[PDB]
Amino acid sequence: VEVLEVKTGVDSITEVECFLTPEMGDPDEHLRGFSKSISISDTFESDSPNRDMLPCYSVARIPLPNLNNILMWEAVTLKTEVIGVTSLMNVHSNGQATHDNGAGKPVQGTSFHFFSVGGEALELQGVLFNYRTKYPDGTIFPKNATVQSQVMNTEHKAYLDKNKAYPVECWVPDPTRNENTRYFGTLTGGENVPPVLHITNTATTVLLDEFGVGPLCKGDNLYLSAVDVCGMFTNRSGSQQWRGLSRYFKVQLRKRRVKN
Amino acid sequence: VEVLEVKTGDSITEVECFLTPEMGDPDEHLRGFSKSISISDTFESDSPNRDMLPCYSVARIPLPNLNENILMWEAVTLKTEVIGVTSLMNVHSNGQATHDNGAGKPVQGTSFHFFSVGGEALELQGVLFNYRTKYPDGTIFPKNATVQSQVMNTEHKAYLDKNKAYPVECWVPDPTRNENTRYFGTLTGGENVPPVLHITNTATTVLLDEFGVGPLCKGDNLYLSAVDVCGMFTNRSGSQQWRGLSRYFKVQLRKRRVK
Amino acid sequence: VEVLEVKTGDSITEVECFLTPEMGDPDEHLRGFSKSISISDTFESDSPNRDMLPCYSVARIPLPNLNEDLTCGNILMWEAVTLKTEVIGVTSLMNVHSNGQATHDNGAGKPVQGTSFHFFSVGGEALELQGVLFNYRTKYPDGTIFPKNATVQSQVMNTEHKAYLDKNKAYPVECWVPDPTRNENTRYFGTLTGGENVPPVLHITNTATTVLLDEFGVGPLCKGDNLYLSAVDVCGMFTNRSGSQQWRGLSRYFKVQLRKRRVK
Amino acid sequence: EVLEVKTGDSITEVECFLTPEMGDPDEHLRGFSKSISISDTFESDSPNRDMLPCYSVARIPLPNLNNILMWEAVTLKTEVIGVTSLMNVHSNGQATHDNGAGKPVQGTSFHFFSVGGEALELQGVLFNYRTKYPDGTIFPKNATVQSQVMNTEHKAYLDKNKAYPVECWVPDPTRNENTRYFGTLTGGENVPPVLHITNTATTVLLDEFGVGPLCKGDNLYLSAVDVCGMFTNRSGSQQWRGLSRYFKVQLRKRRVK
Amino acid sequence: EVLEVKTGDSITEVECFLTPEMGDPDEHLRGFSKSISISDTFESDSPNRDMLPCYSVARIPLPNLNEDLTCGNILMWEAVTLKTEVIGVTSLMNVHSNGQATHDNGAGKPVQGTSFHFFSVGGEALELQGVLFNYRTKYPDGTIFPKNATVQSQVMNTEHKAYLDKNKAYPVECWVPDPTRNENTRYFGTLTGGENVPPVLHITNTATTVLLDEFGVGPLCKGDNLYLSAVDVCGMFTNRSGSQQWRGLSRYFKVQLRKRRVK
Ligand SMILES: CC(=O)N[C@H]1[C@H]([C@H](O)[C@H](O)CO)O[C@@](O[C@H]2[C@@H](O)[C@@H](CO)O[C@@H](O[C@H]3[C@H](O)[C@@H](O)[C@H](O)O[C@@H]3CO)[C@@H]2O)(C(=O)O)C[C@@H]1O
Ligand SMILES: [Cl-]
Ligand SMILES: [Cl-]
Ligand SMILES: [Cl-]
Ligand code: NA
Ligand code: NA
Ligand code: NA
Ligand code: NA
Ligand code: NA
Ligand code: NA
Ligand code: NA
Ligand code: NA
Ligand code: NA
Ligand code: NA
Repeated sequence: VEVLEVKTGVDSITEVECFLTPEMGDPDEHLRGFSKSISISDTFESDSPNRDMLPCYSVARIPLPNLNNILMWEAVTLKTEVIGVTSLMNVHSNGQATHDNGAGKPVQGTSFHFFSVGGEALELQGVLFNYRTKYPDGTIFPKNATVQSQVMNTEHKAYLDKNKAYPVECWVPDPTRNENTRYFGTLTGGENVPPVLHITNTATTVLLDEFGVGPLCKGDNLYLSAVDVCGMFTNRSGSQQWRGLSRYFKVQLRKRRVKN
Repeated sequence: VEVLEVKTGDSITEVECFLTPEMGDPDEHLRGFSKSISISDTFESDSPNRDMLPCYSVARIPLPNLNENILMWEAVTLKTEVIGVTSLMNVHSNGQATHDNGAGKPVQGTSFHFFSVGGEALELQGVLFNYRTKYPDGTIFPKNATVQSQVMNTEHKAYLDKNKAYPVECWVPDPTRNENTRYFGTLTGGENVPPVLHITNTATTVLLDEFGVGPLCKGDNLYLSAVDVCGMFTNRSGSQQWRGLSRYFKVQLRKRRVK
Repeated sequence: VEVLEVKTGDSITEVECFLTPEMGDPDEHLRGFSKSISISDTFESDSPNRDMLPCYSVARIPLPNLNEDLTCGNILMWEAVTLKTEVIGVTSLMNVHSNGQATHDNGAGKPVQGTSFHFFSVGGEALELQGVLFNYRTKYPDGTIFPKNATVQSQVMNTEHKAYLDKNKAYPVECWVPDPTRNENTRYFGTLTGGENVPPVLHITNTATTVLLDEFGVGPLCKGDNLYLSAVDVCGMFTNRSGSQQWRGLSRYFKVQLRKRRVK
Repeated sequence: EVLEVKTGDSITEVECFLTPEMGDPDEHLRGFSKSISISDTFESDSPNRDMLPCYSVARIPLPNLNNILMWEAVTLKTEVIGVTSLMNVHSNGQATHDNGAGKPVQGTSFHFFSVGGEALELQGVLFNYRTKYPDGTIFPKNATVQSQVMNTEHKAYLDKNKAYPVECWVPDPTRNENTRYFGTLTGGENVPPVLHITNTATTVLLDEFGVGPLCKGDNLYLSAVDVCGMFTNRSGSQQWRGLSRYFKVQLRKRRVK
Repeated sequence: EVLEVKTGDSITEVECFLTPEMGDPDEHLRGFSKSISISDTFESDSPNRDMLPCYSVARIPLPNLNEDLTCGNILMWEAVTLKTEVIGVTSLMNVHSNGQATHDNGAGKPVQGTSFHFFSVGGEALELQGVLFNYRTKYPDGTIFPKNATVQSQVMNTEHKAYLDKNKAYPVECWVPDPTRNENTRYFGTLTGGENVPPVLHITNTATTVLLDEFGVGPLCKGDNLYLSAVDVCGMFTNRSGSQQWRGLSRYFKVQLRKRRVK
């Protein structure tokens, strides 16, 4: 692709605004946004997580206005934030008291907050904590796993092309690809780490690369991806479940002429 | 709305006030505190009492009347901080000794520090931890909740239009709206989180957007909103109460011509 | 007053001061410490002893005398432009051998830790205070200056509680904060870090300067050729072998550069 | 003498990944060390080879160039590959409390990377100068008690994989003129990993004179350590866990004399 | 009065390391203190010398200036930049010897707890002010400590002025840089308190600190001597018994200097 001029004038810009719901496992009709309680295998050989115990990547493919030496929509800016951060102040709903007569233990512990904006599906590389883990039917996971899959097995390449299917723990953005995506993520690990969730409508991320070029939307499609595992909820029994929240996206795009 | 020139010269005004916290105020001695926390045994039986629920604070401030092609007040800058941070050093008032012969456990745990400045009420989106929570009479809460309310139900839209009414835990700023408000908040979660509270009279936040335009005050009203849940106080017994503090606002406004 | 030009040439001066902490000093051996903390039996009966309450520190520093001759429509005032500051004696908190509480069997003593308040201000007049009470039913002791006529509203904001930091070892830290509605002629800075296990994090350097000018380029203007310096440096608590806990404070160094400013 | 940058055929890119070398104690445990044991005394400290993480290195031949031209490394993009794998708290872990999830990877971490025009230069520093390092490792020789603080005899090059233990070597700050290195040790028994990923961050490798590493013999050297913390199994036993590191380096031709 | 920089042997570099001085309680324990004992009463605090970490200092001779008689002006070496880091950070990964398990079957507790990381570069000795945790502490023979201590020594006794002019002598816990002096030194330090604080140690050869003041002048080396000072108490090592020893690491310094004419 030779990238040529940006179009200007009123008709040259469009906006996408939406939210992506979290896909934490949803183990019953009352527990949207939560995983199944987390149960521990007695060996690496016997690790066999149920589908409703595994958070997955969220993805949306957003059609843009049809454009067609062609024009492509170029993603320029992102505003994003996590929706519902104050819901984590519910310390009165079958939580585990943190001491005798105390309030319930807030959601805390391992978190993964991730978002991406691209002109095509996010490209994934598989990495397994334990290559002998048996992933469940209904999920898309690294196949033909070997012990090398615990560090780097280049066979595990996939596209984030289905919602509620790609387990978070199996897949990361492939840093060897993703030229046409901008991605951002943070894993904070530990059973007691505190969520720190900032909200504001005053913050913008610029999506242009060092050449001044943003993601270019192939086929006039914008891909948005997210994970917002906020931590674990500990109930009165001591059982723990992942808890996720939705993510808001607002993306500004402009028409860009290319030669491909 | 077409935004035209800033007036110069009579063209400026300042709003200064404090917003008191609304933590629940369970009796005549406990302004700034909630009721002590109790925990349901199931999600279906979660039924928090009104005095156990911190709520958003709001003040709707009349500005000097304009226009008897009009002028509007434009909010340009904010100074803000939390008032009374040192009160949290009281570790001697019938708290829970941290060990034998020790001082009382200080206020700590989950905090939410939030403020907004707008030219109209803050727009809210409801999100529920547990959609089966029964919110109490005298609060304004997400109605017709479903399990999807635990992640995003677009029916739950409201305005922060009443003080001591909108519980913190079931509402956030709506990021799909609020074009005419600037909002900022941080939730820090965990029972052992230490309050970290900074004070200074030297820090200013600019409220202009990327086009150089601040909130424009509809009807010559400025809306200030806040939450400052600092953490929980632990009583000798182990029972825990939310503790909040007031927030200072100083807003500088200027007259802007609009069509 | 209208602020006019800065004088150049005899036109600058420097104040260098240390302010000692006022933690309560319960006996002739315990400068820098409070009395050990005692907890009231009921919330209503909170009644801290004076020597248990850290107080704000203040010094008023006389500057070189200005306006010795009759002047017409204008005077000079010293304008505070820059500050260097840090906490003096941070390494003393490495004494983990002086009859503290072992962290575990055979271990070293638990270091000073827990709730801290580090605060400083520079002004051309006393720091203006607003009272806020944790518990409006607390009985504050003789020898302290505390919010009077307390009501339940005092727990969040009672505008009756206005004071000046105009006496050392008198205004309890827990009762008073800088009044954000006043202090036009002071620059203040503070951080409360709350929690019994909070670690002190104390930085020292002679390479860091804070500029005291406001957005109009004007620093504090020293009324009567006096500079007001205020501080609190509650570093945390020391835990004795018995488990009893005392606040521990440290001194604060101040270096302020001032220039002569003409005012109308 | 460093002269002008060539412009125009003047650039090349290296992209690769370095796998971690944590000890690999059996055919199922690539990326992990042996379980960590505690010798009774410094005198008895004799760590098993499989318990010792090592530095990773790759030597990458570049396009042949030859007053000569050298490849100059200008920019780096890097990140840790597989950070989400640490979400597996359901595999032979130790419950944090009754009915809880497994304790996640936590505790001491070392995240380190370097880009140079020659092998990374190492200085040995020993926690305990009496440690017996095992056959198959390359370690500080003729150790003395001064090796616990600084013994200038302990100089080496990071010139072999599965060989140089992390705990006894650091980048030599007295050398490495032709390398850029970056590392963070985060200690503590319970510290939580904090791992950021993004394809939007670039590190510039030029020094204060505008000169990057110059690749001797048209070879680029990449080195890494990514000990993420320890995995606690159901018994309470702990193993180091490491992850691979991605590198993308942009290079340009530079004339030198 | 500082005049122009001389250009053209107008620059020199100092590169060295300073070893830590933690107490070295026996022939095997260089870099460690004696294990910490606690006094039976506050008044009876009496630390042994080998329990007390001390400040490190080196005085480095520079190329001799002013060999010929000069009239009203001399040259001085001016320190302009510093590169520094802690040497041996990975040694703290030895959790496999002589330690106390973190939990049943776990690895040894790592070095953690109170740290002090400090460095200075000056054209003369670092100037110190004494502050005592406890004025009734008996400091041991072989150390240089605040003398004629009074209760005011617990907060600020201006008697307690010293120069960091001897290695293995000035206890860390007794002394800090004197902010009322040190015009001709640049100093930097951080105390991180608490028994469980985790070390966070960064290394890189890409970071430079500029030593120039707000007038563009660095430390000026009196008598062509450069003073480097350091403390790097990284935390405490815990033995199986529970006893705890301070552990320190060496510090690397690289300083660039230029010749500056002065009146
Ligand atoms: C900050 C504060 O007020 N702490 C109190 C709390 C709170 O007021 C309460 O948790 C807020 O919801 O209450 C503590 O318990 C007292 C509370 O239960 C009251 C209610 O009337 O009763 C007190 O005990 C009475 C007892 O009920 C009588 O039978 C007896 O004659 O007198 C007792 C003493 O008045 C409880 O102490 C609490 O720990 O939650 C006390 C805190 O200090
Ligand atoms: Cl479940
Ligand atoms: Cl009780
Ligand atoms: Cl093993
Ligand atoms: Na709540
Ligand atoms: Na695959
Ligand atoms: Na107090
Ligand atoms: Na609703
Ligand atoms: Na000491
Ligand atoms: Na009063
Ligand atoms: Na998982
Ligand atoms: Na050697
Ligand atoms: Na090791
Ligand atoms: Na002395």
